[PDB]
Amino acid sequence: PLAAYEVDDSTGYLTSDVGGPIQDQTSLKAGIRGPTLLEDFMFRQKIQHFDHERVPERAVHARGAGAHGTFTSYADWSNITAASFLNATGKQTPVFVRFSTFAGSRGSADTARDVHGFATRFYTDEGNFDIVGNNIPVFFIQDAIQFPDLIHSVKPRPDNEIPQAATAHDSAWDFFSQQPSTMHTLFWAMSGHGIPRSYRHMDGFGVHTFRFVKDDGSSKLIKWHFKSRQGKASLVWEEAQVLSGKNADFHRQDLWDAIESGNGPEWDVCVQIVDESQAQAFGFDLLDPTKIIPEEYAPLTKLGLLKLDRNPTNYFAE
Amino acid sequence: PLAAYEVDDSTGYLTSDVGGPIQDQTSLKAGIRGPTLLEDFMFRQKIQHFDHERVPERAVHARGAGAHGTFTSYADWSNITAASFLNATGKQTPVFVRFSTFAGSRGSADTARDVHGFATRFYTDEGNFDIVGNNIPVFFIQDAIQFPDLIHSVKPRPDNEIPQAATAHDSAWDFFSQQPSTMHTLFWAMSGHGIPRSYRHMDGFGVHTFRFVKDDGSSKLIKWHFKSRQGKASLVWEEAQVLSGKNADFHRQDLWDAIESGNGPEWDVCVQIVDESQAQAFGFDLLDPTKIIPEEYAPLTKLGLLKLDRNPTNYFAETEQVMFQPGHIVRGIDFTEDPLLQGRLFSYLDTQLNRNGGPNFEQLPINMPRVPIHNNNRDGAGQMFIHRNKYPYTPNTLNSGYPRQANQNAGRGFFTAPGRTASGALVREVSPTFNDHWSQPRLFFNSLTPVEQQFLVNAMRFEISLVKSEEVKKNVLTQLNRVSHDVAVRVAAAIGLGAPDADDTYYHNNKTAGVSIVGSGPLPTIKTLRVGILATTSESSALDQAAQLRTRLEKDGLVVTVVAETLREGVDQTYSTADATGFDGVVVVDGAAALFASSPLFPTGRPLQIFVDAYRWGKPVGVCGSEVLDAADVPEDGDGVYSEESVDMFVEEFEKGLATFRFTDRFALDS
Amino acid sequence: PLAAYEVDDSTGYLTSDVGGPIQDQTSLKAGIRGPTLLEDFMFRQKIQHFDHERVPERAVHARGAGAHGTFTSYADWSNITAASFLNATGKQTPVFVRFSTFAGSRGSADTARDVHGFATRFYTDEGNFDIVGNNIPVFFIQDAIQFPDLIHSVKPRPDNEIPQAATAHDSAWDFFSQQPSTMHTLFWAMSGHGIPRSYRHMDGFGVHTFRFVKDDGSSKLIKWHFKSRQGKASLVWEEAQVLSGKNADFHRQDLWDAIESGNGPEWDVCVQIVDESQAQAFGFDLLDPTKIIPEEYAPLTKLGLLKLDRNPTNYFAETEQVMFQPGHIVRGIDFTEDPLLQGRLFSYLDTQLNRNGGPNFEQLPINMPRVPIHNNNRDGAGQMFIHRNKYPYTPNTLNSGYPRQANQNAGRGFFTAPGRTASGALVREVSPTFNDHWSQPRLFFNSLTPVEQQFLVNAMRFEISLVKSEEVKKNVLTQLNRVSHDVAVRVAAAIGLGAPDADDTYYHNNKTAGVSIVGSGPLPTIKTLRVGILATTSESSALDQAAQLRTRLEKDGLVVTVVAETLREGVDQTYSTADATGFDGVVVVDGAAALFASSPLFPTGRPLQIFVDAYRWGKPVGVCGGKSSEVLDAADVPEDGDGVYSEESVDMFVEEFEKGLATFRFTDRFALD
Ligand code: HDD
Ligand code: HDD
Ligand code: HDD
Ligand SMILES: [Ca+2]
Ligand SMILES: [Ca+2]
Ligand SMILES: [Ca+2]
Ligand SMILES: [Ca+2]
Repeated sequence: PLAAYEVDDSTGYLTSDVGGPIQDQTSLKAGIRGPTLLEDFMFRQKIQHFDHERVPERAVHARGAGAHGTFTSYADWSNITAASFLNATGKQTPVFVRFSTFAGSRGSADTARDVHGFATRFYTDEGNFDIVGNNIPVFFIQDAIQFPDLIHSVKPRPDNEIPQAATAHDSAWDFFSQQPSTMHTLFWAMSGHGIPRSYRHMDGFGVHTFRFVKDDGSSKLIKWHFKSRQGKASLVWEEAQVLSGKNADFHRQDLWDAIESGNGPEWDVCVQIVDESQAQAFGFDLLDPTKIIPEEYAPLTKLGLLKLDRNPTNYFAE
Repeated sequence: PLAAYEVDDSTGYLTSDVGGPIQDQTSLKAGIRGPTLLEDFMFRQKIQHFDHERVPERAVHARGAGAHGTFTSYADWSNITAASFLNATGKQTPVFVRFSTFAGSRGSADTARDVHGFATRFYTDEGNFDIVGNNIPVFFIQDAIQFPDLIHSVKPRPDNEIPQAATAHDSAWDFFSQQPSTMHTLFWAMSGHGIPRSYRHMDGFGVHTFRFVKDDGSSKLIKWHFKSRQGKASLVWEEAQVLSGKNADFHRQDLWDAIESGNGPEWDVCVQIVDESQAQAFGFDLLDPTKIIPEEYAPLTKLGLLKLDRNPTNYFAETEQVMFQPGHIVRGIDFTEDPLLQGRLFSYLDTQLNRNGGPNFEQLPINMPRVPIHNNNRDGAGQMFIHRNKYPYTPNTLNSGYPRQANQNAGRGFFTAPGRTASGALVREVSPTFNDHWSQPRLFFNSLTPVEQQFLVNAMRFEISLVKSEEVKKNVLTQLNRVSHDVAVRVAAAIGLGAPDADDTYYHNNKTAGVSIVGSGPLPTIKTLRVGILATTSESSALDQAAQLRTRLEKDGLVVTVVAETLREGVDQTYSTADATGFDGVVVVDGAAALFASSPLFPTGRPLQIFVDAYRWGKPVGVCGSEVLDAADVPEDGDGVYSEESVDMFVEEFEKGLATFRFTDRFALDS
Repeated sequence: PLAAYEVDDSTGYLTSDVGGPIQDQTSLKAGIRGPTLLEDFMFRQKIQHFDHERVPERAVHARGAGAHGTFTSYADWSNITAASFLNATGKQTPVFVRFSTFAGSRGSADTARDVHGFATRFYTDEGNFDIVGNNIPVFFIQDAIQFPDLIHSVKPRPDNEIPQAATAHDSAWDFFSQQPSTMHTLFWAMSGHGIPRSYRHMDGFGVHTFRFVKDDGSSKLIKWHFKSRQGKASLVWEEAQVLSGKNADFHRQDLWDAIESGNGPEWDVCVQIVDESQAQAFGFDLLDPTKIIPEEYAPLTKLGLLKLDRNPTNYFAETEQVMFQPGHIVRGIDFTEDPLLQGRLFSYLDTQLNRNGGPNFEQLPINMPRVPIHNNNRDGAGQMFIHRNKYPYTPNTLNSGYPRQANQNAGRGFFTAPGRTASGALVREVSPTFNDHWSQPRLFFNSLTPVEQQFLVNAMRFEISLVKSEEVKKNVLTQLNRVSHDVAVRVAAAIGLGAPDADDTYYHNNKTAGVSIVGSGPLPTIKTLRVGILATTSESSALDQAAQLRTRLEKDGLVVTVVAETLREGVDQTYSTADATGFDGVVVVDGAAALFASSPLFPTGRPLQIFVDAYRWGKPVGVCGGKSSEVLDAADVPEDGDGVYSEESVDMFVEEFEKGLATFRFTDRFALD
């Protein structure tokens, strides 16, 4: 899929980045027990590269894992959207999905109690389309300007950076109790949805109401739901805690393994669709990201199938 | 110490970074249910800051914690070094220390099995001096150019980034078995030194040989040893694994708490001093960073006291941003031709460009010296100075020749030790003097106690059983067998391979003092150690028992946690949150016996699990007030098991057990 | 001012950045003729710093210069604005100003034909307030999203990066002719405003309509005008070209020198103030940044005095690192729905990440406010603060609800003008109120003097004749013709095409005051102006004459350069380094007549060339001593010419000459169509 960018090192002699053959195992020295020379460009190029390997971790969702796959549309959905990747029965579009926790830094445990990310890229024939979602269909806060307040409160206390990957401290609960919009997501995070059994055993939600827009300009309001075909399952807390120590990589390993064994996970990509005129028809505001539309009021339409079936080649690059 | 840079926000109205009062709770919208406006500068300034909060983590030692303190010189050391911070009895120099693991990213657990960093900055009156050390005195490799090979092999496999913070995978053991220089550090890491009980219960080492240089130009060779005054202690592996889940912040929390309670950790800062002529006199090469000098050949000299007694105010600003360099050297110290050291000097200057994003990293408060800076460095992103000198070149007349050159005879300049010399071809060759990779690993192993040796074998059994490649596993056995046949036999047994035939080239029976943990006697202090008292709210007698135990234990500086089903006055923690990993000793109060015989308030069996976990992990355990001990299957006649009606008799016994710290008779030995 | 951050190196021994004393003159080597060692940290720290000295130049206005100063309010302006720096008679606020060209990179010439920047920071007691203005009151385009298009077309062609600092190429005029909104600014840039005599002799404008907002919430619409107290003056093009070679630093030197000599430049900070209800009352839309309000409709109110009087200590730290934003706004001021202004607000915050390489650019000394900062911004690369508040989130109880929210009713908060409103579809559409691109360019042109109109026509003739594409040139003539048929005809004559037939839809005869340079009368002061006295060492009488003139002229605050073949006491520079571009007026002492009639000491004919150039460029020129005919005749300058002086009397000469310096340019020396 990214085959054109791949670099093969299964044969050949070591070179610099500019294709000059070199060695990289002993420094150049003035004598056999002597000081290392500044003119050793072999040493410096390799070590400079190493010194600069790291990049800033994501500001949130720093801990996560990804895979390639394919989306397949079940129908021509022109009746509800102009979107090209949905415009034909059987039409296939490559995807890349990253899953994650939320609070922890990039080496923290998969099985922390947290909100989880579920971010999907569709490389469509009319441009890249991302749905940047979570495993929980509502968010803590009602205005983006409050995002750093939330995140500051949930992340470790900033004098000592304790505790890692956890809401179980004064600041997070101070914020929750002072900012009551948080109640809905908090309840989700305190349920089993906070400790899913695997990325494969959770759903994905766009959270926000979006619009589907036809070529004639008419629009309808939608919510994205990615419904797991593996079922929904969770850990118990006292198991999660031990797991975080015994295998911090549990979720990424579970995903890697399922894909390698030919059991790549699948979701049904669904939307709830309602009219513009129903924005306040359900006893709340569809602009409010802390609310769900109960399925009794609006059923899921299944748009197509998302399957992940290919692991990355280089984790960092991809 | 950094007070000049502090910002107080305990009062006042919210402002922008340019002092304009604002709000930050609602976006500006076109109508009350409308879209957000581009002209909302309050939103964009706040969210832009947040968007850019993170900086790259350190390439290694990414997981760490720091503290401020003071170094105090014991003497005037002018007779061995010109170093100003060592030039008078009682002379004090502020320090900042960062401790760390090695392999893991930010957020990974403190109690991974790893090498640990112990990096110390002395803000001396003649410049910042850094000693960038580890808790293990030797390093894996013999040439800096191999560092990215070592690190790639030890860090997660790069297709899937698994596993985190662990050498327990094919690539690490492939490298170890192909690069036998790694044997000595590997044996250390597989010992209890890989899982210290805290930062405070480990030593620090400079690893390399450095030079002490006098004002008269003469030099001697030295090793730095920071010797803990809290004593040395370790976890056991099966405890550490659980701890990594239950509290990833265990070490940083232990350090923070010790300092906050007036129990700041101390080390004696020591050196071995030997003559230049003794570079090759001890059966190995002093330039070789995989070798120690046995203390039998060269005793330690105590130079002064290092104490940490002040926690940082902002972790990111101070701990995350502290940028250590072995290039931060002062007059009176010099480098050696250790090819590992040599290359570090390049690396630590370059790498801060990555972390800081620009060349003015030394201007961050935590990096600033405590004396005036006079040089012709200029410009660069993030330039914080306004330089008055508008002729920043040498030689000049238009600034009257300032700044003036400093050197051996002027301005207390740094100078390269003048006796130093180089001779021969310009070579990319390894000295044959480096070629013995096995003797000292065997020396180390020999110096551990029988049960210590078992722990090390068992760590290797654990890790090597997880290596998938049969050929790698065989290659590992080949190397271990060159250190010790018996080690190779015992680890081979766990992995269903045959050990190769004994190969006695490097076998011997010698021992060296000071490397064993379990052999180093009882801890010299038990202050800060954690006692969990397991009690119940269902009996008032239980709480009285716990309260009375608390009073007597806290007198002696122990941190006491009373556990019960629910919180109330006198109870610190619920059974739901309690774990044996959180305690150094565990006491059950007689009155709570029924609990150890179901509840919606904690997981089934939790109270007895704590007690049983603690026992099996080697901790002092007891009942104060045989019923409990039976249910636990813990023998009343066990060393480190206590059973007393009287609180005073119990405590007096139990505190002896806390000093012993681990009862190693509880662990099975091979054959 | 920024004294707290200053570093003194007038004494002491060289140290590293961490205070360890070192040397920095010889590398550490393995032997006296051997290789350099990696362990040489003295080498590496010094060279690393050097390697990383440079930062990205500004995306536009890369070429500029700055100074510190003070603003003094003339009144309590509470009646029109809540702004604290304007709230009392005599209230003083420190300022920093950077002036600039527009298109050129760093190291391009000050005296390119260009728009010029005039960016002012007020370090107010209620936060930093920036007015990021230009010397031309209108801009090329009507929507911020078009900025990169404008800038791409005006900057050098991207295959070979030619030409530098010039709109004189195809791509620029392709854009101008296809985007007629550009006409107004174009006409300005093609006038003398495109080549100002100095930063001190130009005005500053905010360009956009902004709002003044009172503490009661009512608002009015305003334009900022910074009016020079030095007078308005320009170079001529043929002079500016040579100057760009002889002294690329002319404007920055001019400004530096004026400040050092106690002649710091001043502006009256003014506004036009009109009602919200007049947004569309003046025959165009006040949201449209390509329009002026003619001052006949809305006169200037003088708010206070801006004076620049202190040069920077370190250019890079202060001038290069200053990071202006229109988003640096204070209570009492608000934005309008100017779609150009609207986008700027995003751009200036984002672009500082590129220049600074990180998010903490407001912590640079030149960027810091002069009041306490209280907020929950944290971390980021280059973080210079150590925050004590360990609960940086709102709402909190754990820091007792601090910091507190500031707004209209509490803590003197910024607030959006509450009368402000929006209505209608969410559209990517241009208001039809914006569609007249030609009438105001015509108004501007009408308001110039005849010779001034000729200068503008000639700048257009110069530039358009360098446009290679025939179709672009035709398209340019089309747009010019919609402003003025006469302009189209006259520019067309130079390039060998026909003008299109007159198209009178936007023609008119209206004029407006205060936009003309050559019409704005003699300069109000001649202090700082430069007089070159051409003398000779061959006659001791010539130097005596030069000395008498110097004394008389310096008394009146002129900067006097005595020029001769070689330096000595009394002579400031040699003919070799001297040029007419270096002077506002040129005097020959008649004792030096023989020079004007070969030397290894200067290029052939240099002395006469300086006098001839000065005359042809419109400057006051003269011969002092009584014998003028040999100099004047060699220069083909008529004794009876305006701005040509010939007196024996030193006193009489100076009195006359100084009136010529105030007149500044003698425009009778230029041919009209
Ligand atoms: C205004 C700030 C802010 C707000 C209100 C949101 N986040 Fe976000 N989110 C970010 C700021 C952002 C970010 C800081 O911009 C991140 C961090 C790394 C990145 O690329 O974007 C991001 C990361 C990001 C990731 C990781 C993507 C990946 O795997 O690389 C996911 C899945 C989400 N977020 C999901 C959401 C959901 C479902 C939201 C609520 C509906 C949400 N975020 C609110
Ligand atoms: C040529 C590469 C090189 C080699 C041979 C070494 N290291 Fe290193 N070390 C680095 C390159 C590196 C680095 C990548 O440059 C780091 C990462 C972040 C930094 O600031 O320096 C660093 C990090 C660093 C830290 C963390 C400092 C802190 O707390 O901020 C410690 C304690 C050490 N190392 C100690 C050692 C010891 C005792 C070594 C063997 C004697 C050693 N390193 C070999
Ligand atoms: C949306 C893009 C864009 C638009 C429409 C404008 N500019 Fe701008 N301007 C920038 C994009 C920007 C910038 C790229 O963001 C700069 C470059 C460096 C910086 O700090 O901001 C800038 C530089 C900047 C400077 C230099 C500031 C300094 O001295 O450091 C001045 C004086 C102006 N511009 C003035 C204006 C005027 C009076 C405008 C029309 C009314 C204008 N700009 C429109
Ligand atoms: Ca907290
Ligand atoms: Ca591996
Ligand atoms: Ca062109
Ligand atoms: Ca950068």
